Amino acid sequence: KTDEFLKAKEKINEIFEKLNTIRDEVIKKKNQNEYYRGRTKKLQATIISTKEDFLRSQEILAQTHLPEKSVFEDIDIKRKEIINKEGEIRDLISEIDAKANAINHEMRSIQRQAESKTKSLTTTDKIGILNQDQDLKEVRDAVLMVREHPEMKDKILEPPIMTVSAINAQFAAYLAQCVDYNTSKALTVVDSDSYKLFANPILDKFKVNLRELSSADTTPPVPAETVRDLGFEGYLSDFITGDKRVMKMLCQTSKIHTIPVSRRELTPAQIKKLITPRPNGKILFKRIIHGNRLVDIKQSAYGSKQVFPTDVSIKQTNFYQGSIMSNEQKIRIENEIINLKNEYNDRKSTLDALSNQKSGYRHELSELASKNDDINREAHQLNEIRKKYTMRKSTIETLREKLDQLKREARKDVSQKIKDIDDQIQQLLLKQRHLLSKMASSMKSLKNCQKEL
Amino acid sequence: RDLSNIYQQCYKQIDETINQLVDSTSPSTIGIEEQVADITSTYKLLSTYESESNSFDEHPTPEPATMVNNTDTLKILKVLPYIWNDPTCVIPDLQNPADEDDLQIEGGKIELTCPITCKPYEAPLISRKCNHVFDRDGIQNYLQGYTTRDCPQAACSQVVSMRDFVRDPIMELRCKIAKMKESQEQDKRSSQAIDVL
Amino acid sequence: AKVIYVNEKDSEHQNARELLRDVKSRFEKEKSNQAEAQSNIDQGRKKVDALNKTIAHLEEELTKEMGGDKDQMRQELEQLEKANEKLREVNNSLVVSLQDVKNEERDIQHERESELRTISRSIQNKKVELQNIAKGNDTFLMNFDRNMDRLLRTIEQRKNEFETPAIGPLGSLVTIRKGFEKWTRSIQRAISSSLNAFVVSNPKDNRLFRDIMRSCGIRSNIPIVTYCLSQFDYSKGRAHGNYPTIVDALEFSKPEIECLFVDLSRIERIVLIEDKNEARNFLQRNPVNVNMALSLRDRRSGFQLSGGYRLDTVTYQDKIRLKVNSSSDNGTQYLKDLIEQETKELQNIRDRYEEKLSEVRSRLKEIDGRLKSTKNEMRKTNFRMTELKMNVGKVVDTGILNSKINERKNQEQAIASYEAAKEELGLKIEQIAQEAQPIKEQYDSTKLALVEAQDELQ
Repeated sequence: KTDEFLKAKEKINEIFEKLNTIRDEVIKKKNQNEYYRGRTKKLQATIISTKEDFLRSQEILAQTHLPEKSVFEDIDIKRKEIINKEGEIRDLISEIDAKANAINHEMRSIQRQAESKTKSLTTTDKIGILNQDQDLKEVRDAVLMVREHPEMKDKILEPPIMTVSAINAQFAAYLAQCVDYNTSKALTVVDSDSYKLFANPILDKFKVNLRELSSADTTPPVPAETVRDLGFEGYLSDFITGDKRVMKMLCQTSKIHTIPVSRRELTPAQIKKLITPRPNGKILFKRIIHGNRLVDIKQSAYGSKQVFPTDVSIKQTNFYQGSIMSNEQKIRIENEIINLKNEYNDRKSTLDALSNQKSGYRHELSELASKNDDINREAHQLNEIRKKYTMRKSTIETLREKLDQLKREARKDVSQKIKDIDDQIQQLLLKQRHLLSKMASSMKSLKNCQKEL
Repeated sequence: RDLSNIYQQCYKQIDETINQLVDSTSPSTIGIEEQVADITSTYKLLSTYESESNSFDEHPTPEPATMVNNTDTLKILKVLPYIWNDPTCVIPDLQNPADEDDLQIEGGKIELTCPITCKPYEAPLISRKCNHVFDRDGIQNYLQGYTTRDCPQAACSQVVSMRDFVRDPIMELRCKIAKMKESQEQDKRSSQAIDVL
Repeated sequence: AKVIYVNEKDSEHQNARELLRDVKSRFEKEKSNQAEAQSNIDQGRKKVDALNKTIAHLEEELTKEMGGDKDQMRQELEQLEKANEKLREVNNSLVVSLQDVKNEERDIQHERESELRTISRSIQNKKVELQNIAKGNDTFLMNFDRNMDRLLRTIEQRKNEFETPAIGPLGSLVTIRKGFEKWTRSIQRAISSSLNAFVVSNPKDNRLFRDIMRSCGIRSNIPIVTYCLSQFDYSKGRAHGNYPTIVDALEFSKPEIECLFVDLSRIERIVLIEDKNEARNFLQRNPVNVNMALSLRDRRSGFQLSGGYRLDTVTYQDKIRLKVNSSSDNGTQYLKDLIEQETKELQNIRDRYEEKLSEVRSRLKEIDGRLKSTKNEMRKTNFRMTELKMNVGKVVDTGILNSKINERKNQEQAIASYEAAKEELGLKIEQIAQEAQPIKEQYDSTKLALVEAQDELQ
């Protein structure tokens, strides 16, 4: 029709190119084969290294490295020793609680012993006289009120039986019969008229007395030192000790101003010097204080100036305390008991000190328990040594169980690909042969077409 | 009007395929004789086609060819099975259609390894009467090129003429597969000795 | 020239093919190496991530039992010691309060024991004084002084024997008149000396009567008061207050003794005026020369007054001070009924003490309970600080678990090293690629240049 056969050749060239591609695949697969042989070299190196590593790591187990049940049994055993620590701690806590309780039980006695030390001599406070009776306790509260009412204190002070002081009760007796005890428990006016200015509370809120002057001829209360006649020893107001206003209080409020004092059991023997009105502005010779008794003399306005007698004795009793008999009664009632309690106080403080020495023994036991717990922490250093050697043992087990899977996988995983390479080689063997046959089969469809050219 | 050398090119194509096969066999291959027979079929069929094409070079139903296969290059195919057997073989044919003594060597064990400087032959060339082989090695320049007598071996069996030494591809082919197979056993044994202990 | 010539040019094909093989082999081998690196890195990181936090989670079950609270569990000691000290100090305060309240209890104890019985017996003493006849113990005749019985019973013999006749102590010459009971409850605090004493001749006798005490065991030296047994000097004022006085309300065995009263120290000038402020009415004017008075505070007690307004409060008690027809035996009805009525005070003031004492010692129960609560808090804090000896005492046994952490850690470092290798290998392959692929052009051209024909030309 058009061209005879020259449009037929291309087949041989195409099959030739396909054979060339088969050759390229051959070389590629061979190179892959030498690549997997390199993989074989790598896995051989890995196994030869890891086998020796395992052999030596396994030999690491041949050393002593002795374990024992003590891995937990020692800690369990020392549980009871730390419990002994706890028991000693609570026992010591109880002991120091006893220490504190004893300290408090002793502080009150310490306060009392200090108070007694202050009370070792003349009254610390006068108010102690009135503790004996209910109405005397009303007087105590009245004393507290006047201490709460200073304007009624600086004008009517506390009772003369309170403020006044002396060497002893017998010397305080200078002021014991010239004024009755009932009058004696009356608050101490400073100047005459303070009575009317400050009477109310003492006589209505509480129930005690007060008094007012009898005369006010303020001159030397007795005619000169010749008054020291019967052996009279001196001046009453100054022989007793107290405030000047207190001293002037009773002068004629209770007829004591003009009274000499003397230990001698004297008497107002001047009676015969006085059969006469003889007032001269004064009523001196009515009353005096002498020894431990008292005689009394009158001077009547109606009388013809021949007097009649009266007398009372002075009691040595619980009046006019500058102290509890100064020493006598206190020696037994307070001093003896408080000195015995001072011995008791030293004994009790030293018994608390011996309790603190018991506490010291168990303080030493507490430091010893902490130190033995630290010795068990040295045993814990040993425990950490053992547990770190168990750390090394378990690490080598981890390494060897890792190598166990490493060898098992590496020995086959990639090495088995030689099957794939072999199959590819078989495919190449088949392809080359059948395609060579195909190429040879085209013959006589060739240029041999000169039948029609 | 002719188109000829395409078929010399296809000759080269089949030759390069033979060179591919000669060293591509896997260690797991069992027998090659069917492969040898198929390459024989293709090679000789292309040889017959060589006459079928040349029948018109002198210039259908032309004169019969009558040429028969008697050329040297046919040797490239003969030997492969006896390389597959074991390394003990010596095979270059030239004369004998069958093995050296038609089965056996028995000729004095000069081997892959050089007779004196005992290394494997790596660049050899053969002479097609004597079978002497050298790599142009320390025997290179004794009396090289003077082929009347005294080729470097005592009491040989002929006077010689100058063709130096010529092509022989058999040499390293037997070495390749033999070394591969022998080293595979060592690899497998060294593996299994330590594999999963 | 130019006969066959360049048929040899196929030589270029050999060099082209070997260059092609070299470049292609390098490219493929190095690409496969990069793929190997990628696969190995991926599989390794998968392997590690399959276990990374599994170990941590398996550890953190018993480890959580001693978990991250470590810091506050350790520091618990600070606030527990604060609690211990605060409990100790508050308990100290509670014991201070309790023992101080007990000190108050014993103080109020002594207060009532030393006063209630003493005063009740003191004011009940008048009944034994009334109904006893026996030596030593109280008697009728103590109204002046305890043993005064002895002195007067001896004067029963001696009631003449001195410088003048002494028929009476003046408590028998002069007595309270019939029916004057409600005036008499304060005679002791009203009059003090006149009824006690005995008469003599004249002041020469000051030393006279004092010491014949030596007869029976009399207690005290006892006064001397002297007036003759006859009237005297009516030439001066004879006083008489608004109410029956100590002149009107007297009964006489010797009627002539009236005169000495007006001459007394004005302790005769006493008039009872019912209430405190009733005496305030008119004694200011001191009518008919009267100066002293008495008044009521209650039917028990009252006041002493003078001048009209002057006031004082004294100790009224139920003593009689005379031999009187209205004797102590005449008031028996009151002396019994009012005694049984007023002994009530013994329980009254006692109750007024113990109700307050009960209040305070009942309050002490709250602090006692709080002390017990703190003492229990002690052991609670002990059993809570036991966490120290629990966690610290328990060795951290995680080590047999942490043994596996070292490899899980260093494997990631290995992956990092392989990643460093890949980050450069993946570009080594490209640089090999730019070496190779451009070289492929040489092979392309060499293959291209094989064309030429064979013709009949010259």
